Amino acid sequence: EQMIQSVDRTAVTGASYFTSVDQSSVHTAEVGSHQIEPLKTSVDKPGSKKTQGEKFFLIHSARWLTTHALFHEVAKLDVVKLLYNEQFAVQGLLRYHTYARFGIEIQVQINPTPFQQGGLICAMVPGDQSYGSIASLTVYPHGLLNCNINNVVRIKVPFIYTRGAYHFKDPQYPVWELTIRVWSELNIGTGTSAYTSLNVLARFTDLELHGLTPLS
Amino acid sequence: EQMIQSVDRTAVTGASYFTSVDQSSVHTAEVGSHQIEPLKTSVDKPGSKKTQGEKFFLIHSARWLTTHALFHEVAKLDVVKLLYNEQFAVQGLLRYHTYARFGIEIQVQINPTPFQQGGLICAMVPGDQSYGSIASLTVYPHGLLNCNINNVVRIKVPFIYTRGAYHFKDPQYPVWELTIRVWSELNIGTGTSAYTSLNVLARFTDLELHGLTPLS
Amino acid sequence: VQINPTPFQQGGLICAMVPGDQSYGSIASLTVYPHGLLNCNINNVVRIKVPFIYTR
Amino acid sequence: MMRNETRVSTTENVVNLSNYEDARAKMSFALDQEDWKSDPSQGGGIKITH
Amino acid sequence: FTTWTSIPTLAAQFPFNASDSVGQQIKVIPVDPYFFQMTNTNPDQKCITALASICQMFCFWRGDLVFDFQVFPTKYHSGRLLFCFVPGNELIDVTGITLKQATTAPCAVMDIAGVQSTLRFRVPWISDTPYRVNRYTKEAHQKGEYTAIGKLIVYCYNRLTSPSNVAHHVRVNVYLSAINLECFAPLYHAMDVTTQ
Amino acid sequence: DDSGGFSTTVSTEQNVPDPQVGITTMRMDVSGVQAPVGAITTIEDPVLAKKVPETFPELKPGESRHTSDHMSIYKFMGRSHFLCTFTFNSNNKEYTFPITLSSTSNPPHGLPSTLRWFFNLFQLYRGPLDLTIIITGATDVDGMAWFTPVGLAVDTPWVEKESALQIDYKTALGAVRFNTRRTGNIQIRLPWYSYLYAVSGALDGLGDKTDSTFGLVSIQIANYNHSDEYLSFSCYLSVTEQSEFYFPRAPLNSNAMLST
Amino acid sequence: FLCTFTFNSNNKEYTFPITLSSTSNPPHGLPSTLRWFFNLFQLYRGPLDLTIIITGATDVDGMAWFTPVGLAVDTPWVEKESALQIDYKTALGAVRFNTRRTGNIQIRLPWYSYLYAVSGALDGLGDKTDSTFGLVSIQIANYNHSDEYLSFSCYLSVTEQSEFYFPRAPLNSNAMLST
Repeated sequence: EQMIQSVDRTAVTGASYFTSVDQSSVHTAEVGSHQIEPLKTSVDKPGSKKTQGEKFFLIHSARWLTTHALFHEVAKLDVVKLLYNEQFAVQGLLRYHTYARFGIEIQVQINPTPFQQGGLICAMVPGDQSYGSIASLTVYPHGLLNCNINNVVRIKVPFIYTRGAYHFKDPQYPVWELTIRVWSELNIGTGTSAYTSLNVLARFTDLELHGLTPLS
Repeated sequence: EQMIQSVDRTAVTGASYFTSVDQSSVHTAEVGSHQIEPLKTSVDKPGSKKTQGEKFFLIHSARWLTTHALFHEVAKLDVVKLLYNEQFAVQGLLRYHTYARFGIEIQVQINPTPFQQGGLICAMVPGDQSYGSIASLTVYPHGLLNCNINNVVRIKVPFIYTRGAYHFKDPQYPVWELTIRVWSELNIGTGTSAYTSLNVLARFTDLELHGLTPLS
Repeated sequence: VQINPTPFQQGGLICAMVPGDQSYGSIASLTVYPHGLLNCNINNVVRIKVPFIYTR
Repeated sequence: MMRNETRVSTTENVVNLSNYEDARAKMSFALDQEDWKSDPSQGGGIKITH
Repeated sequence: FTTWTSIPTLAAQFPFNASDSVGQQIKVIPVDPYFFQMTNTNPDQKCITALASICQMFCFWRGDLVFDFQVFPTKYHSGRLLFCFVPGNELIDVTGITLKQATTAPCAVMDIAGVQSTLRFRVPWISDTPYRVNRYTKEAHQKGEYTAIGKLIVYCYNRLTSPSNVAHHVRVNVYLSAINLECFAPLYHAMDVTTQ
Repeated sequence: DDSGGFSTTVSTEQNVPDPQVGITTMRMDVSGVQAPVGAITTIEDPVLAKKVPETFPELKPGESRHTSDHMSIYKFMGRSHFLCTFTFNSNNKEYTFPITLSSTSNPPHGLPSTLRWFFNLFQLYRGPLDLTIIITGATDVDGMAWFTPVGLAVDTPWVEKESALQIDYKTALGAVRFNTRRTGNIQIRLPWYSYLYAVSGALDGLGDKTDSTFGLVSIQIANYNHSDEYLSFSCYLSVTEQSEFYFPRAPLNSNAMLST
Repeated sequence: FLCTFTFNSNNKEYTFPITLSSTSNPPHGLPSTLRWFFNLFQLYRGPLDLTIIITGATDVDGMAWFTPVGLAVDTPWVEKESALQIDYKTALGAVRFNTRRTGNIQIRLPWYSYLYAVSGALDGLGDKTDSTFGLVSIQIANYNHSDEYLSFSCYLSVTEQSEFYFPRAPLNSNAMLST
């Protein structure tokens, strides 16, 4: 009397989101094993979500002149919408998913010559540039530029929204709205250059994705 | 005598791959904290590389007839090249990176009526369909279809290549080459349908990325 | 070595002690020798100490 | 089954004269390979080596 | 031989004018230890780096390279540069990359003024083959064998704002050295000035 | 599980490398009284495919008489084989032949009879070799041979012509020196100097001209000639214990096996 | 590689010095690889390792000897008659070889010099004094019968007894010449 072992047919096999329920299956026949490389051909750490999703991106720039009056708005941009573009590396994850929950890091860079004078303001505003006073923008999380002291500010903010998550392919209303106002006017003399450039850097923090979709 | 604490200026701050070396910085001023949701608005686990990268994809199909002769090649496809396309969700990670090292899972599905007879063969071949004998394809990791026994086979293979990693935007030569041959001819009678469909499923295993590039 | 720039100017120098000869060695690689770099932004005095190198 | 193989290297059959290790002989005219002892009987003990 | 290779020597030279727009590409660098472009007239000679006169005698090379950028400003200029590294080989089409498109690649910024004046930039090893061949002995091209791991781009991230009684350009020297270097398979070959 | 999936049906390990010692030896009936469960089976199950079959009452064969085994690669291919042969015609004519593992390059330019069959049974080759040459013909001829890795400047392959490289570039790579009157044989190693991981046998496209060749041997002669006697060389290869082999492959058909 | 030369008639003595100068352009001096190597540093000290290869005719008797610097010897790089007697040659130590039997000599070279160490790159009168440390000469006999060329070659090396001092800036592209 013997006992003949047979093939396995009905089980839950496959990937996580692709459940292959089969009435007929076979044992996996594959040779070898995963060898390590003692003489490595790439000395950098391999790619993942941590090294691709959270990385500073140049999304928009402006330029600050001497002829802009008081309280003029230099740059008015949507932070979330400009990140969603093919030219950045974060497109490869957000294109195939639907909902997301995230935080925003902002970095602003300018370069004054020490012959000039003036200042700016960079405040992250949620939802709307509504009827709130321009003179009280310092209640918002902001940073003050000044041609005497410093040329780089940075802002970190949590997630403030009225729903569960953001929807990329059909947005309700923009979550964050960055704004840059002329806090004091720019004054030069004779022969001093009448402009300085501006830059805005941005990245996500704590990106969480849900519900991958097949549609492009 | 007092000691006046001041602002921090020179440090390594920012994201991992964006090192913001600044001679002037400020302490981060941001309010609130990360709250959890006791009444959740999404009951699925959030997105990551594990739920987006490794998932079965339908990449190519063919159809098996009665008029195909012996040893005819039904489908001849490149496994790696067909995965690299915008219509899948794995494009969002591979578009912004350069090198990758990976393994391949294959699933083949057919559907015979029990009035027919015949069989197929599905062998994963590395590199080339070179001068090797067709009669000895069973040395390769393969799976045998049969209209009497079973209709689903699956193959798992490790990484076999002559370099460190694969290069998407400029491939050297295709790593894997799937092939499907007519192992025995298809025979019907009168009124039995003279065809059956075929499908090929595929996904990655152990995806590792290196060296993100800015170019599209 | 001592120099004195006004802060309206810009530029730099190099002061390398060379034994024996100013032979066919490249000018672009004088930093292999014991040297010191002057700069009108940073510093105006450099100093070099060397041992005895000779064939007799 | 004897197995002894030696590769013949370069500088074959070359006479060196500079040092003593290559200037010395390989065979002798003398019978029975004999050697001579010391005899300071007529020199008065004066022997020169430097 | 590492007594020569681990010491930085001057390789390249480029100015930073005050009349460039934001996103203008200043200088491209192929990443290899074979790169050098300086020369002199009296006497007639083609200058060499210390790193190029070690690796010109080997068929293969491997390891991380260290670029050192040294600026020479006054105390009163201001502006920011953006160094970017694109992985690849010595021939791709690289000037179509816009300034926003360069942030996908690994990059770093530099502030001109301050008390520091040197940026040490360590390039990682990104390749598909373990060793990268020397090809400059040969004459024809062939797809698959190369001499580089990619190229480097120098952008203008912020403009040069300055007073009137100072100059209008800041010159930058480019050094060159290596770390964790490995070569084998000796030969003889004399290099030639890469004219970029 | 690493991927977090699920599987109940298994496709097991396939084509186990080096399964059995090829000498007929022992480690009483082998088959017998018990009813054969291995007589009937299903070949489409990879689990049930590795069961040892029996149908008839058998027993142990015994032990062979010759000591060493002839079914191991390192003792089979330890015997040398043929690679190529060529002649000279005039003075200072340099010759160059590459070692090419391509299945496309038909002989005489490529691998002949035995070595063409052997190096297409597997995918990847890695490691050094062992080269022996035999001088046949005239005497009083001075020669010099050197080795050049791939991806470097060297003369054209398979073309007997003048020398186009100086004496400094030749001797820097390391060379030998021999006279046809004294020795008549050179038994030389060949190093493994290549930037890529391992060369491969059967490829197409541009992968064949890049990833096949790993070595390149050239021979220059001097003091030839006096009154015309043919100077014929031959070249014989081998394999060494440092070398490795990877990924077994389907063998060649009858039409690929050509000869000289 | 170091050098190569031929003979033409009977009893013609030849002499070549080992010179570490950067001024003496090849063929008279260091060729391609050795010219590049011995100018990467300042001071060299210690013995060498010399191999020569006889190519060409047979049945030729030869003799080679070594002379330190600062002593009387024939003119360098000039194939001419012998000007020294047999007593002065064999006192310095010599070898003996026949071209039919061996065809190779693998010989050491001693370090016999009054000064501390020779140097690579100098000018003025320091180049003609402090560069050369050795001097090798070869005399042939029984040449000839019906004219066959007798070509020699000379190959150098380095030994573990030798030393190196004071790293130096490498040569430019124009100094690296070849044969």
